[PDB]
Amino acid sequence: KYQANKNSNRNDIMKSGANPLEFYARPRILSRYVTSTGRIQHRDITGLSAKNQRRLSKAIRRCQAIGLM
Amino acid sequence: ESQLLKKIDKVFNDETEEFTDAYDVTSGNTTLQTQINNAIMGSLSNEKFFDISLVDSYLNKDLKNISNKIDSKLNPTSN
Amino acid sequence: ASTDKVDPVLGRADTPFITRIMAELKEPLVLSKGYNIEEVDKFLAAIESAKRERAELSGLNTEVVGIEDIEKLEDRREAILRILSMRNSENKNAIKMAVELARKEFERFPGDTGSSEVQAACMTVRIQNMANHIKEHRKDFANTRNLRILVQQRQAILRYLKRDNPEKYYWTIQKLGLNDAAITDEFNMDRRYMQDYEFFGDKILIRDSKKVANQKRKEIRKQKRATF
Amino acid sequence: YKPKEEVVKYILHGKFTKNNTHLTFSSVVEDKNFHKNKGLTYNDTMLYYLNLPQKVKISLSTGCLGFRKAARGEYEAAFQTSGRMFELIKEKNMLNKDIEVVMDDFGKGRAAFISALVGKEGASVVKKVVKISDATKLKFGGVRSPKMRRL
Amino acid sequence: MLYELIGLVRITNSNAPKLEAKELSSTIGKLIIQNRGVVRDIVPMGIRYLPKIMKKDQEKHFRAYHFLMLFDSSAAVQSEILRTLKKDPRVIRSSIVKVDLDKQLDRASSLHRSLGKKSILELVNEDYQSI
Amino acid sequence: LKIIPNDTDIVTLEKQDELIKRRRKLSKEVTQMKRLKPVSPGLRWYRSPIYPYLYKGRPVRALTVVRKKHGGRNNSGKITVRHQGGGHRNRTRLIDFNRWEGGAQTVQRIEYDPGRSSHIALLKHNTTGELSYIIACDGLRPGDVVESFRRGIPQTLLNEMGGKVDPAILSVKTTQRGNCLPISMIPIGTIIHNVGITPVGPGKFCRSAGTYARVLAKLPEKKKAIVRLQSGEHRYVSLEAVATIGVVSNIDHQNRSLGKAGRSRWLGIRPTVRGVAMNKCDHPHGGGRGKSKSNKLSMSPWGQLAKGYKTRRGKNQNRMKVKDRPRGKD
Amino acid sequence: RLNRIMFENNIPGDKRSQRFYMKPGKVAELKRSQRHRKEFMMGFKRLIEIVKDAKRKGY
Amino acid sequence: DSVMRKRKKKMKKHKLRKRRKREKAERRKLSQ
Amino acid sequence: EKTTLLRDIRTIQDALSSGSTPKELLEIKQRYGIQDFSQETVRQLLQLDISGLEVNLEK
RNA sequence: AUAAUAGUAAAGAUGAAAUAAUAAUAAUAAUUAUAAGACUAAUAUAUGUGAAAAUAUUAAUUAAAUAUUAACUGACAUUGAGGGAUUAAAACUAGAGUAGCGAAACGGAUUCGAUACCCGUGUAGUUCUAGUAGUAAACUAUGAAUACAAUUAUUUAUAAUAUAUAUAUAAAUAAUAAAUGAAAAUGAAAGUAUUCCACCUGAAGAGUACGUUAGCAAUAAUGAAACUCAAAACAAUAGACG
Ligand SMILES: [Mg+2]
Ligand SMILES: [Mg+2]
Ligand SMILES: [Mg+2]
Ligand SMILES: [Mg+2]
Ligand SMILES: [Mg+2]
Ligand SMILES: [Mg+2]
Ligand SMILES: [Mg+2]
Ligand SMILES: [Mg+2]
Ligand SMILES: [Mg+2]
Ligand SMILES: [Mg+2]
Ligand SMILES: [Mg+2]
Ligand SMILES: [Mg+2]
Ligand SMILES: [Mg+2]
Ligand SMILES: [Mg+2]
Ligand SMILES: [Mg+2]
Ligand SMILES: [Mg+2]
Ligand SMILES: [Mg+2]
Ligand SMILES: [Mg+2]
Ligand SMILES: [Mg+2]
Ligand SMILES: [Mg+2]
Ligand SMILES: [Mg+2]
Ligand SMILES: [Mg+2]
Ligand SMILES: [Mg+2]
Ligand SMILES: [Mg+2]
Ligand SMILES: [Mg+2]
Ligand SMILES: [Mg+2]
Ligand SMILES: [Mg+2]
Ligand SMILES: [Mg+2]
Ligand SMILES: [Mg+2]
Ligand SMILES: [Mg+2]
Repeated sequence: KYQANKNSNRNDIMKSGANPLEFYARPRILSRYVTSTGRIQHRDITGLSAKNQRRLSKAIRRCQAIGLM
Repeated sequence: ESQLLKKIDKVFNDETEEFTDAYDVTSGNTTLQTQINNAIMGSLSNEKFFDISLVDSYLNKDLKNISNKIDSKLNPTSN
Repeated sequence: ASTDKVDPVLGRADTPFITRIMAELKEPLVLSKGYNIEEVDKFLAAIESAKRERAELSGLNTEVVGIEDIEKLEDRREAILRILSMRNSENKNAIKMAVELARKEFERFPGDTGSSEVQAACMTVRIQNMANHIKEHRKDFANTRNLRILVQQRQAILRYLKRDNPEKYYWTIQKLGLNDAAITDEFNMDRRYMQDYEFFGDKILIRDSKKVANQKRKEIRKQKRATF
Repeated sequence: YKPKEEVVKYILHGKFTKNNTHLTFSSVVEDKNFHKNKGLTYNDTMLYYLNLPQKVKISLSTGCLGFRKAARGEYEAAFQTSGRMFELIKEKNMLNKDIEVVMDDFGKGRAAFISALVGKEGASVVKKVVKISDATKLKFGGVRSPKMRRL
Repeated sequence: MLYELIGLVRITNSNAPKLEAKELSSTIGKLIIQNRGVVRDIVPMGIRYLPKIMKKDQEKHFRAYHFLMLFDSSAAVQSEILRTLKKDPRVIRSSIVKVDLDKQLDRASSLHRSLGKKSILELVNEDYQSI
Repeated sequence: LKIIPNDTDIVTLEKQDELIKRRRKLSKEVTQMKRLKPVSPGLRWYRSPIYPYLYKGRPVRALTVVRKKHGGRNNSGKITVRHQGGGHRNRTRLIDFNRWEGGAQTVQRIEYDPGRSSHIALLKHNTTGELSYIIACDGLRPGDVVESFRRGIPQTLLNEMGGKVDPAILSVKTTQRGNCLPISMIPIGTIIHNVGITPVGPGKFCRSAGTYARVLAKLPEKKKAIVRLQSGEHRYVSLEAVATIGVVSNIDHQNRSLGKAGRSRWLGIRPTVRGVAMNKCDHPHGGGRGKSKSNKLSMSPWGQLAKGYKTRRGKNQNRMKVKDRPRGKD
Repeated sequence: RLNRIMFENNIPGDKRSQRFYMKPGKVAELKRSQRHRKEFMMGFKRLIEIVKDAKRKGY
Repeated sequence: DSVMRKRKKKMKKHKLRKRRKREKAERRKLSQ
Repeated sequence: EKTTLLRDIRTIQDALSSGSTPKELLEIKQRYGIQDFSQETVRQLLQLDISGLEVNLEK
């Protein structure tokens, strides 16, 4: 019932403090915040702040535009 | 163009390493050591990347003043 | 008709002060972020001297790698200069430098940034910039509104200056290129103005079918015939 | 060097619409003198190996089993046509190579298709499937769809 | 203005896959330097296949060599560089992103700054002292 | 007292970017209609596009010939084409449809040619200086540089290796308006004009004002190409046939409005008399008391149906024809 | 596993929605209503958890 | 106002529009 | 001009150290009105203005 | 929508059915490949931003934007009649464009009828570029500014006790005490006050009629009186109905 994934809390780069937009050329890192099909998880799932989520989605969508992801 | 061609040859040399972004590193102490050395030892810094204090000492004669002071105690005064 | 017409937005054409500031912003070797060429060059020379004699004195036992090519050091210098060159930066920096110059040329004493004349000079620089922008983005209605507001604010401060210190008021408005009417009449940047002063050099508004204007024009231009 | 064609895989594709269902069966085929030919380039040849051609062998809809008008799209009709498809695979004896399965839409026939596949009906065919996936079509914007229905 | 360019270059004549990246980088670097500009750094990313079979000018593509140039120049030059890249058949895709400079004059490429190293000075000091 | 910042220091390409923006503005620019005050009833519906960049002087005499007026009459002296007659004295201009020579040529001016509907462009070769006339495309203005590659890519680039085929700068050197190339080296989908039929023949199709065609397909094995013409017809053409990039100038020529019969008379158009107004011995529609069409199917004076009757029919049809024109679809 | 993938990617509901067109205003109102209902359900879950805990501890 | 009160005016405008549609020729003749 | 401050300082330093004292030394002597050459002369020539503000702030 | 292939007699639309689709390469299902003209999945809450209309596919150039202290100016401010600018759909005049959707129009069906709800073919529109016009349930049905009034929760930025996430400010959103109110409710206002600017004096006639101004045109602004009546409305209660 209380199975909480705190390993993700410890090991997540985004919640560390780094700027999500700084990773726009890292499809490997960004792929850990998208579904199998490529959709972006909601904030309730990702756990990121509002600012971090907006920057992360912004970076992801950009990566898609450039074609690296 | 000389720098351009030299750096291009070095980078696209096969023997040179190439970052694939497939692995990850295990985890700044050297940078902190440089900064703290420049923070405390000031104009006496021997590090490659000195700070503005060295130029300030030059324009103030502080370095030359101290150098002649110590040298005058050493060779003339035999101390 | 025989009086003088001054644009409330741009003022008299070819104002010496405005053209001089624009020329200053477009000189051979100008840098951004407040780096003057003489200071940067002599600072780099000081850096080289610093390293030279520091290595020589601390390393009386010769441990120095060697002397570096003067051409290589000049390459470093040109690198810095290309980084900091003004014409390689934004126009934000240009407006900032122009505002600095205007402040120093209108301040009553070193450090006066709140005097009405200095305020007016800074808003004049900003108005020039936004007018240049609108002239290429004529549909930018938000920025047109901002420009209108800024021009009206300049009018407000200049009216206060007229009410407080008339001498400085006249001095400043004449130096800028604005006349007392352009400072003391209603203004809206309407299509009427924007066509009369040819903001884009094109027609913007149409007249009603009533031809009374041409009627009076010709009835007063009948001088060639037997009228007066 | 002369052209020759041999089948490498097979693909079974099902589109389950709201009014009807379609099952198609195809063979992924490959030539082995194509690479023997000289002068080719690695990019071209391997692009071909990612885009092998396919030929349709069996193709049947629900109408071949006597279902007409409203009966075309329904659970039992899909079950029957799927069973007939599997009997066709068995009888034309193309079960030796590997099989793949793909499904395109979410009509009433979706459940029936795989119920037949994993039931006693498709017991023989299921033994050769290794990849199961869906390839439904969606719009990231796209063209406007018809208006609301005011039923 | 500092600009970060990410570029994908076609791979042909597999004998020298990096030859085309080399040539294109040389050309754009010459453009930048002759246009009163300075390339900050060029770093390759390696041979990597594309997420999808990507098509340009009726030519299929599956893999492309990736490279990243951080260079300082003006808006006009930036534009022309972008238009030349878009024109060039040697490039499949490319993008330029402005690297802000109001806070710091020295900014490392997005890749190192993602690693956590925020300055070319940091990189060079690490190379000199650690290695 | 004089003060001006003369330190332009424009970077090598910044001039190119500046002129690119200027080209964009001049392409955005539009053309207006001349409308005179209707002090007379004949001026009320007289509209004509005005191009302020056109050249007001005379043409080069060495490139013109006097245009002989026939009046619609053939070598027997009888009217064979009606409604054609007196008009303003004119000279025909020897304009080039082949563009064999090659090399770079600068457009000196753009002129009105009364013998056609499109404007014409005077050219001067950069190396030899010979003058020539060609059809001006839409964006052509005095000052531009054009070239023809009908002979082929030049040795100047082949030996220099800079613009040779290996880096494939030829694509961007080709798909630019004004120049002339074979369909073989024109890419698919390009809007072209002055299309030929044969590898050695002049440009024949898509030659009037505002007209263009599109390259739809290439067939190297059959040495052929499929082009869609302004009629909407897909047609086979020789793959090594001529074609120029860009639409033909004077797009607005169709919005012009002659305001009076005298203007048609000047242009050389005599009145047209309807068949119904005639007598039965004349046009079949003739006869009948009052206005009457006589229950006669609309037809020419010589008994040929004038509504939908395909005139080119039977064995003698177009051998080079993939698809017919819309024919009422539009 | 296929069923779970499509359910979690909301492929079926998306396909049902895209069949017909809806006005942007109606789309917005539907989005707001659905978000409110989900928010309310989460809050109700929390309150019920509090009730269960209080019962377990004797309140 | 309430939807009822709005309908009472909606009918007004509908009748006005029918009016202006049916008096088209007369209005044209009067206005030349 | 055909020369720069960095190379000029290099030339004067080389003259001070080795003692060559060529025609270029005289040229730069009139270029900066420096009748004599020494480390003090170099430092004085390259003096910065920031020191003045520092001292004034201290005062 | 085009062509290639291979494969067959159906498919595709309906609550259920029929018109415009289909075996003569021969249709839907399938894989390639060549095109176009709209829109922009998830993130996402319109959170935030903008004066409002509006705004969430990628870069760029330009144009302003938030908080602290530093200095400066020195009441330069609020409101704002007349005016001015912007103003969603739908409209209209010119170019291009027209895939999908779709007023009208013609046919299917359903009906006692069905000038409709359902289905087919689809014009004008919807798109871009120039412009004209200035209204919508243009709504928070709530004009702006200033000084104040009792409490809880969350998120936001910045400020440190100091071992470190425990501490301080303000901002927004939710629920309330007072207060107000016809009540529903509002709750930093629809409370306590102060200065302005736009409106209201019963329905109905009527935003109609006649001038007038403006627009290419639709149409917009301004806007009246006869003859009638004791009517006409809002909140909240019980119910009876679905
Ligand atoms: Mg003001
Ligand atoms: Mg059904
Ligand atoms: Mg339809
Ligand atoms: Mg005729
Ligand atoms: Mg004629
Ligand atoms: Mg006629
Ligand atoms: Mg006639
Ligand atoms: Mg007669
Ligand atoms: Mg006869
Ligand atoms: Mg008759
Ligand atoms: Mg009311
Ligand atoms: Mg199909
Ligand atoms: Mg989205
Ligand atoms: Mg909000
Ligand atoms: Mg006032
Ligand atoms: Mg007003
Ligand atoms: Mg809308
Ligand atoms: Mg139109
Ligand atoms: Mg319909
Ligand atoms: Mg308007
Ligand atoms: Mg109205
Ligand atoms: Mg209203
Ligand atoms: Mg609302
Ligand atoms: Mg307000
Ligand atoms: Mg205000
Ligand atoms: Mg109360
Ligand atoms: Mg009250
Ligand atoms: Mg009240
Ligand atoms: Mg009205
Ligand atoms: Mg009520």
